[PDB]
Amino acid sequence: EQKTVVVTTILESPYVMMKKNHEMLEGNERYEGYCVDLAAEIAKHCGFKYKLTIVGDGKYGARDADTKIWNGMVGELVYGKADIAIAPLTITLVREEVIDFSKPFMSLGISIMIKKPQKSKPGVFSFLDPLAYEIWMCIVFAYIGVSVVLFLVSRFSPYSESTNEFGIFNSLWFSLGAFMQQGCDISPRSLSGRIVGGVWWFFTLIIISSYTANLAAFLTVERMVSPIESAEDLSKQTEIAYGTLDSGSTKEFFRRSKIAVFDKMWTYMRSAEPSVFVRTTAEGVARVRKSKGKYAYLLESTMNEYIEQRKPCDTMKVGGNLDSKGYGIATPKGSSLGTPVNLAVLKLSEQGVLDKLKNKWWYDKGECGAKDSGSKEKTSALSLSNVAGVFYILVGGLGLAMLVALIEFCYKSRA
Amino acid sequence: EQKTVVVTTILESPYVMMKKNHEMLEGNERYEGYCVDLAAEIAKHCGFKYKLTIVGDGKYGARDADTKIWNGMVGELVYGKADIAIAPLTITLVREEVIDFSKPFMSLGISIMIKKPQKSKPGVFSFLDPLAYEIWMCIVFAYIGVSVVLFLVSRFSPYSESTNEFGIFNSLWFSLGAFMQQGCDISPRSLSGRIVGGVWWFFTLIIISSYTANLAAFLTVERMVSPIESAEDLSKQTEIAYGTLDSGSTKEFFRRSKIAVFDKMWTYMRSAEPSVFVRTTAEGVARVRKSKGKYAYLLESTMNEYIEQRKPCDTMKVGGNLDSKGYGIATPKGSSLGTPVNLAVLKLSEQGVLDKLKNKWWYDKGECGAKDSGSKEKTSALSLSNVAGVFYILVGGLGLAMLVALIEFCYKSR
Amino acid sequence: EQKTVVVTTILESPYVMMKKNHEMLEGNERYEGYCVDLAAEIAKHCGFKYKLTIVGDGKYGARDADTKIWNGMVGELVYGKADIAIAPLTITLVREEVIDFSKPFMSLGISIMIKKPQKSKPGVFSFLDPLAYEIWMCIVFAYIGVSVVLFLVSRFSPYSESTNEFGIFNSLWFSLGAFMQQGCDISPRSLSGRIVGGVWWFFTLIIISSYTANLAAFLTVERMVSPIESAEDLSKQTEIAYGTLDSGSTKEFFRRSKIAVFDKMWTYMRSAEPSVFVRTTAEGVARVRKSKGKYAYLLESTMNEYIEQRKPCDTMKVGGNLDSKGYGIATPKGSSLGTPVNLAVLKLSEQGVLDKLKNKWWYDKGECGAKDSGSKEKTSALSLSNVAGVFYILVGGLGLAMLVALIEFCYKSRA
Ligand SMILES: N[C@@H](CCC(=O)O)C(=O)O
Ligand SMILES: N[C@@H](CCC(=O)O)C(=O)O
Ligand SMILES: N[C@@H](CCC(=O)O)C(=O)O
Repeated sequence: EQKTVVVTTILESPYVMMKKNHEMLEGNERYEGYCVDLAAEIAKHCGFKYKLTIVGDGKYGARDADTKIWNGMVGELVYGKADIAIAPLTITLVREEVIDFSKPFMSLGISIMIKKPQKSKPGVFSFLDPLAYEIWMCIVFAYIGVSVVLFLVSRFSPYSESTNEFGIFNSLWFSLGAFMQQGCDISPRSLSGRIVGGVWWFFTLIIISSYTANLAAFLTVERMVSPIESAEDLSKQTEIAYGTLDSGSTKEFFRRSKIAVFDKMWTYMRSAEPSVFVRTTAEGVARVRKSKGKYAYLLESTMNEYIEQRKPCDTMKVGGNLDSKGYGIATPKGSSLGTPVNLAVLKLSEQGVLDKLKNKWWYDKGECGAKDSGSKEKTSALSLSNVAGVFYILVGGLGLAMLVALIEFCYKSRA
Repeated sequence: EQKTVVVTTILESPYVMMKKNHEMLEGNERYEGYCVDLAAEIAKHCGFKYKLTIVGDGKYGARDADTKIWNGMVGELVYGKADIAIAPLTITLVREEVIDFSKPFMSLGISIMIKKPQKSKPGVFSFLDPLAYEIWMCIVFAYIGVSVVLFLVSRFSPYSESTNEFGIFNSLWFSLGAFMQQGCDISPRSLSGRIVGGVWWFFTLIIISSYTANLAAFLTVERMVSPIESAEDLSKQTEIAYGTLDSGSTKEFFRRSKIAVFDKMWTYMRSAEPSVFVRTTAEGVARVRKSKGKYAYLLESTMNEYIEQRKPCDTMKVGGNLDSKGYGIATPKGSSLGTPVNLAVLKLSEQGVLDKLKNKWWYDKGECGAKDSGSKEKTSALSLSNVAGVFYILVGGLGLAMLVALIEFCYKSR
Repeated sequence: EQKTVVVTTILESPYVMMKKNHEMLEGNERYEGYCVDLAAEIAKHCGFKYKLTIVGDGKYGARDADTKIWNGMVGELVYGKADIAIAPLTITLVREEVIDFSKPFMSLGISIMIKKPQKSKPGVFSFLDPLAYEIWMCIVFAYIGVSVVLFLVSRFSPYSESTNEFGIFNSLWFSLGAFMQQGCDISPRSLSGRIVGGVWWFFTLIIISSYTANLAAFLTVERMVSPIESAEDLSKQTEIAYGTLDSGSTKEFFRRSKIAVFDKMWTYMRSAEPSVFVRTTAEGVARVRKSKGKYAYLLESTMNEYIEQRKPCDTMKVGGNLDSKGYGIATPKGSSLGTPVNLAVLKLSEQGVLDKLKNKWWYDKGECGAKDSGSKEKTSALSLSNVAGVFYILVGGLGLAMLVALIEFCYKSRA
């Protein structure tokens, strides 16, 4: 009988996660996730029994401080503690020097995580907005003042009281009709009444003109620039602190890179204090979430798009990928598995099972994915939900007017 | 033997700034800055080891009158206490007489620093602003012309007619109602009157449609005014005092100058009290901040533009450069360093390292809103302070209407 | 006795130019310009007598093509043909290695020349512009059609002709008052007259609104972008061909430079065909001017800003300076003249005479003082020259109305 394969892996969602009944299930059954499905498929094609394990120290693998010793997941392969690795492990030159990688099974880049700056919800009565509350209150007091002054001037000695129609109720209707610019049925024929009319016409002209001009702005623009994605412009500021994972390939990439913007970013990240780095990706996400949008974490696009699709969905991804990298299955130098694993990965990609495994785990759970991306269009029509408050005011006014008419009729009959 | 060289240099930002480690570390770690980088680049081209030392008295200096003794920075070179000087130090003829300068590495002029006024609120009568004054005159004259012509055309005594109700006062009211885009109770009802009406309606159509285009942006202009710009007005007044660094090249420039405006400014500086000079630049900048805008300081554009980047950014540059001068490395007469240092300066300027260090020290470290404030998203609502001017003329008109009514009544009653 | 100094120079405006009477004057008097003044000042300080000459082959000069020989200005200094050079000779490392340069007397950078895309003058009747010629004519025919249809319907059997006031002249006034949205005496009281009225009201609502909306666009922002500065277009497209002077420091700078965009520009300029280079600056300027704005020339700011003053003032400078360089007086290695000449240049700069020379030559003869750069503030008020056409139409209409009234009165009297 052949020896069982000692597979080794790392806990990371959705690649590997705990089963609900891990307290009672068998050691293999405790694990479920994307990598467990892939491992079963590869084993079924190659034909070996296998036993799962979790890496003893939870680090993806990096090179120690010139001691030439390797951290946990690469070390477990190199020092012969494990026989194969199946995990989200990136293909890099320094790893290729010591361990043999298959062809990639997924393609990915580097991406920024940020906390979303809320969403504005206009009220029912939004049309009131382009003028402040104090303006509406002062317009009401001005209307009452003009109405009573015009009555005092008109129904006061022409000597002859008949001459002027402007009782109170008519002066109040005249000034209301004047403010709406909806035309008139009488006009004053006296010097003092004409000066009060002409001043009210000027006030109306300026107030209505400025109201309709501002409306345009409020209804022709509604967007916010947000923190710029361009990493050079991110480097140009210190209000936000950004950091990578500890012992991850992203950190080695920033260390090794000599591109001027990336060298500047590494120079900041090496010299900045306190420690911006974290031990786990979930700790990085939580530290962004708690830090009131003041801190950022650097993480790779396949994990980013998973987190973006999970509640509470308060995160945003900005900008494109900075690079392009593959994940591949790794096996220890000079080992028989390397060729059949290569043919298995090719065959699975050629049938298309790998898309089925991604769909099953990433997007099937994408609860917030309903049309959240929106559009950048600038000529959208208005929609009835924006207007309804005016319809509610109109129908309430028709109800009130009909009630007043009925009580006036009943009183006039009884009186 | 490759002995270490001694550099003499002065603390000034961002040329030479104390690093926080300096309590813990040796002097070459203690300091960082643009001059430290440049000194490293020059040493790496020339190939020698170097030690950085601070000039004892902290003065660039000039030869004292009637004693003819040079003070600190020039003295260190002339008296052989240092091998080279690398600091912001200006090329001048009096120094060229005794020490050898490389080709200049940066160019600078003399500039005025002032404490900026806060942006002013727009005026009370802002609503009239979108149209020029000549338009409002021509509008008034057109209104008078139309009103009198429309009176003259009616009431023409045909071969008795009284149907044309357009007396002068009613014609003047009809024209006013037509311009405000308000309805009126009478209309011309004769051919010539209908021509005059139609033409006034077309004129009105254009005027309004070109004043209501942008009325809210003019209510929210947000900024205006500056106290001085000419860089000459300081010569004409004594209300604001202005002062230069002590012992600096700027002071010698003003002393030597025979330009009339500069000679007048020196004569003021030679006689005004209490002393306008300061012992360091930082003392001058602080004095400008404290003096509530009553005092200005004269300093060279690299300082002005650096200080403008740095918080709190309450200080600002106005006007152009008064003259053009270069900074250059200084070396002691007949020393062998002169030619390899000079060729190193040329090579570094041709490669462009000096531009990279300029951007890195001056401009990357900016923090105030001058770095970017151009988004100008839509101004929310429209507060009462912007509109209050229209309420005052309304209530004045109501008060006048009551006064006119009361005089009319009391006259009619007796 | 003294030995006359052989000064050598190059013809280039405004540094050196031909005197009007060069056919009759002495060989020294034939020349006048900024450098002749400077040369007289330096000679008056140093005290040597001098004789002017013009460099034979007329090139500033650069290291020859692997013959290791030097061309005209540097060669005439090195090989002992001349004793001093006074010209806009740029300080550069390769020249400093063989000849000695004084401190710089003027500062310059590299700048781009482009042909200005003309200007548009608004007409007297600009307010007509937000619509098209064909729309105004069709609005006139629609007004006539509605007027006559409304008459045909109203003054046609109510059975009673008195019932309708809408004779032709009243229908024509009613429809005019309707189109201005200015209100009117009377309204039709019949079904057919009300349908024709309501359709004319709808047409008026849509047409007027559009005009006032588009007026805003045509009344708000008017500007032109021009080709992008800083060689962005020149690096990113081949549509514009850009040349530099031959045997000039600019060409050596582009050859030597290793900055990525500058290296790309040199790679284009070396490989591009036909030859973009020129022998003289005036030829480069002329080649830009004739080439309908399709060709560009690279030249340093003192020339660019001088040429902007010159007629026909159709050139524009775009972008900032690319670098920083000085001109210095040059003297041949070990020559005694270098020590006093350097102090003379310092003294002249320290008194400020060089500013006076620049002001006199560039600015005081800069009589193209139109200074069309203007201002960029968007909140600019309207000006009477924009409006006057409406005032001319108003006053002509008042004159016509008053004449028609006089002829109607005279006919009424004679009839
Ligand atoms: N896939 C990454 C995980 C760590 C990171 O995102 O930097 C790796 O192999 O190192
Ligand atoms: N660079 C100047 C500093 C003092 C000043 O700005 O006047 C000098 O050499 O003295
Ligand atoms: N000032 C330039 C002239 C030639 C050019 O503009 O390229 C030089 O000294 O070479």
